[PDB]
Amino acid sequence: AVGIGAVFLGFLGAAGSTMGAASMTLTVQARNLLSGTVWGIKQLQARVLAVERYLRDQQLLGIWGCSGKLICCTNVPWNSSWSNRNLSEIWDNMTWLQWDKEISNYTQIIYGLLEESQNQQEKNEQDLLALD
Amino acid sequence: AVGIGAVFLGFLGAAGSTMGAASMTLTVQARNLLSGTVWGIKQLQARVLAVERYLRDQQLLGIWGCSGKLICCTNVPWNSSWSNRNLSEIWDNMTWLQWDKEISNYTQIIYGLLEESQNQQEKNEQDLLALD
Amino acid sequence: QINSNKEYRLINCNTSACTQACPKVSFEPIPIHYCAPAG
Amino acid sequence: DIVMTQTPLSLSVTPGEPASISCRSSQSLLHSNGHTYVHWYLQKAGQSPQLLIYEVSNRASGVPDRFSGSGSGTDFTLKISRVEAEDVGVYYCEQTLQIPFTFGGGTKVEIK
Amino acid sequence: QVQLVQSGAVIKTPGSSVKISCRASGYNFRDYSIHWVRLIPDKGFEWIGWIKPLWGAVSYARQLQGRVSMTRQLSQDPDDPDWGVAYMEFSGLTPADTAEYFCVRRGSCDYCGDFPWQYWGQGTVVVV
Amino acid sequence: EIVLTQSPGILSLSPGETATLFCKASQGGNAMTWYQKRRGQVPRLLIYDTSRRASGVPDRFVGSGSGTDFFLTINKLDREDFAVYYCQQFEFFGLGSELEVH
Ligand SMILES: *[C@@H]1O[C@H](CO)[C@@H](O[C@@H]2O[C@H](CO)[C@@H](O[C@@H]3O[C@H](CO[C@H]4O[C@H](CO)[C@@H](O)[C@H](O)[C@@H]4O)[C@@H](O)[C@H](O[C@H]4O[C@H](CO)[C@@H](O)[C@H](O)[C@@H]4O)[C@@H]3O)[C@H](O)[C@H]2NC(C)=O)[C@H](O)[C@H]1NC(C)=O
Ligand SMILES: *[C@@H]1O[C@H](CO)[C@@H](O[C@@H]2O[C@H](CO)[C@@H](O)[C@H](O)[C@H]2NC(C)=O)[C@H](O)[C@H]1NC(C)=O
Ligand SMILES: *[C@@H]1O[C@H](CO)[C@@H](O)[C@H](O)[C@H]1NC(C)=O
Ligand SMILES: *[C@@H]1O[C@H](CO)[C@@H](O)[C@H](O)[C@H]1NC(C)=O
Repeated sequence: AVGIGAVFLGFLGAAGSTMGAASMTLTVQARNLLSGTVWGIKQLQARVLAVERYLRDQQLLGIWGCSGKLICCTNVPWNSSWSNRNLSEIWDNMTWLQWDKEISNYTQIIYGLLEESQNQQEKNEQDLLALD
Repeated sequence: AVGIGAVFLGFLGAAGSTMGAASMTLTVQARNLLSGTVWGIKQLQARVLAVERYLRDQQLLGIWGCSGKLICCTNVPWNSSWSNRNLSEIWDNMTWLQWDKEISNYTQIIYGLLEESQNQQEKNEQDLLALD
Repeated sequence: QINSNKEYRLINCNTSACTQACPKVSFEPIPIHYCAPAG
Repeated sequence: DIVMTQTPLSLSVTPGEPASISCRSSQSLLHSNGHTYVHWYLQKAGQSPQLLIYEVSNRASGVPDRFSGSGSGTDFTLKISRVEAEDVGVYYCEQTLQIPFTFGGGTKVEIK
Repeated sequence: QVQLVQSGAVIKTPGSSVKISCRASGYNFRDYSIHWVRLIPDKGFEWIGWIKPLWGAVSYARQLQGRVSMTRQLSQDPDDPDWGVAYMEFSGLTPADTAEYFCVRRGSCDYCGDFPWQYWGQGTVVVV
Repeated sequence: EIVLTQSPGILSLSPGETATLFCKASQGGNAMTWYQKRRGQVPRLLIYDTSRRASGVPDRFVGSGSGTDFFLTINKLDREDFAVYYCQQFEFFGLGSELEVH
C-alpha cells in the first residue's frame, strides 16, 4: 500500500548514511530535541539543562540569517584551508560523523565569520531601505 | 472620544465569539502566555513548566513555515474527510471551542502533514538557488 | 565481651550508634530503567 | 517473528447486519510521525488483493462508510457496517510499521 | 488483595446483645467505608448502616435506631498501618432477628458509588 | 422509599442457553447493581452502574437498560451460574430471582 515503515526511519535513523540522504530527513532529529524531594531536583536540573542548551542552539542560529528555516545558504566563501575536499564527494562519499572530525578545529572561525557576514548584510539592507 | 474600553477586550475576551471576530485580536491571548524552602520549589516547577510548554508550541510552529508570523498560509490541501463543512459558515457560524471538538481526531495527521510540506518546500528552495 | 560473670554489649555500640530499618519497606530488587534526558 | 492472528475463521453474514473482523499484532503499531500503520485488504478468489483501509479511522479516496477502522495498540478491528453482494471475499490484516511485512491468515466471508 | 475476616457463630437469648468483629486487612483502613448487611431468610437482604472509620462517623437505618452501635479501632503504630477492625453491637435481640450478618466494603473503582460493595466478609450466622 | 421488583421468580433453563433477568425500579435516573449468591456461599458482585463489570467476571455477563427498566442478560449458561440474583439500589434489595436446571 501507500505508507510503509521501511523508508520512514526514526530518531538518529540515518546516522551512518551519507549526507545526501541524511539531509533528506532532518526534522526527525529536530523535533525530538526538547520534549523527548531530592530526585525531583534531579528532574529540575535535567529539564532546565534541556531547555537551556536548546535555546543556545536557537540563538547561534538566530543571529545568523537563519531564524527557523533549518536549511539556509549564506554569503561567506569556503576557504579551502578548512576542508580542501572536493564538492562532488562530500554529499555521497562521506558521512556526517566522519565530517564532524574533519572540521572540528575550524569551528568558532566559521561561527565568528557568520555573525559578521549577517550584521554587515543587516545594516546594508537598512541603508538600501533608508535612501528610498 | 477616541479610545474606549468596549471593543478593547481582555484575556480570553472573544472566547465565545465567532472565528471571524476572534482572529481579529489574537495577540491578547499571545502575550499573556509566558509572563502572566519547599514552596519555592512549587515556584520553580511552575515556572519551568510554563517556559517549557511555551517553547514546545514555538517549536511545532517553528518547523513549519511560520517562524513568528502568527497567521500564515500553507500548501497542504484541505481533505474533506477531516471536517466536511462549508467554508462560508466556519468563519461566522461556529466558534473556536466548537471547532476544537470538531477536529481533535485529525490533529497529528495535520501536524505530520505540515512538517513534510515544509521540508519538501525547503530543499526545493535550495535546488532553485543552487542551479543559479 | 566487656572484660565470675559474663556480660556483653553490642558490637556497633563503639563509635556508631545506628538506626533500625522499618519493616514496612522491603529490600527486594525491583527493575530500574535508566533513561537519558532530552537531547 | 510477529504474529498476525485473525478472528474468526469464517463468517456467514446477513446483508445489513454489522459485521466485524478482528486482527491482533504482537505489539503496538503507533509510530512517532502520527500515523497508525495497520492496514486492511480485500481479495476475491482468483483476483489480486486491493487496499481498503489505510491509516485507520480514516476512509480512503474511493471506499464508502461500509468499512471502518478502529481499535488501539495490539487490538485492531475491521468493521463491515452494511453488507452487499460484493462484500464476499477474503480479508487480510497487515502491518506496515516494521520490516518485514506480515499478513493475516485470511478471513473468508460467504453468502447464505 | 482485600480480606475481611469476621467472628464465629454465636447462640444468644432474647434480650442479649451480640458483638460481631470485622477485621480488615490488605488496604489502608483510614480511607474506605465499612457497611453491615444482614441477610434474613424469606426477606432478602437488609441494610443496617455504615461507619466511616477515619473518625468513626456512623449512620444507621431508620428502623434499627436505638438497637445498633458501631465502633472502630484503628492501627496506632507506623510499623503496620493498614490493618484495623470494625465492630457492631446489635442490642435487644428477638427470635425474629436470627439471620446472617455480613460486613462489606466498596470497591476501589472511582466510577463507583459507596454501595456497590466489592469485598465481603465470610458471613456470621446468629441464632437466637 | 425506592422499591425494587424482580420479574421472573423461578426461571428454569438448561445449560448453554441464554437467560434474561428483568428488574423494575420505582424511581428513574439511577444506577443498578447485580449480586449473585450461590447455594451456601458468600455473595459476589457482577454489575455496577448498570453496565460495567466486577473484577474477574467473564464477558458473557452483560447488563443494560435505563430509566425504570434494567435487564441482566447472561449468554452461554454454565452449570455454576444457576444461583439467586439480586438487584440493589442505594440500600434497597430485590427479593431475588432463582435459576434452576430443567
Ligand atoms: C450520581 O449522580 C452523578 C451525576 O449527578 C452520576 O454521575 C454520572 O453518571 C453517568 C452514568 O453513570 C455518567 O455517564 C457516563 O459517562 C461516561 C464518560 O463519558 C464522559 O464523556 C462524555 C462525552 O464527552 C460526557 O458527556 C460525560 O459527561 C463524561 O464526561 C460514559 O463512558 C458512560 O457511557 C457508558 O455507559 C452508558 C450507560 O451505561 C452506555 O450507554 C454507554 O454505551 C457506555 O457504556 C456514561 O455516559 C456521567 O459521566 C456521570 N458524571 C456526571 C458528572 O454526570 C452518578 O452515576 C450518580 N450515581 C448514582 C449511584 O446514582
Ligand atoms: C571499639 O570497640 C571494638 C569492640 O571491642 C574494638 O574492637 C576490638 O578491639 C580490641 C582491642 O583490645 C581488639 O583486640 C579486637 O581484635 C577488636 N575486635 C575486632 C573485631 O577487631 C575497637 O578496637 C574499639 N575501637 C575502635 C576505634 O573501633
Ligand atoms: C586539529 O589541530 C591539531 C593540532 O592543533 C592537529 O593535530 C589535528 O590534526 C587538527 N585536525 C585536523 C582534522 O587536521
Ligand atoms: C473521533 O473518533 C471516535 C472513535 O475513534 C469517534 O467516536 C468520534 O465520533 C470521532 N470524532 C468526531 C468529531 O467525529
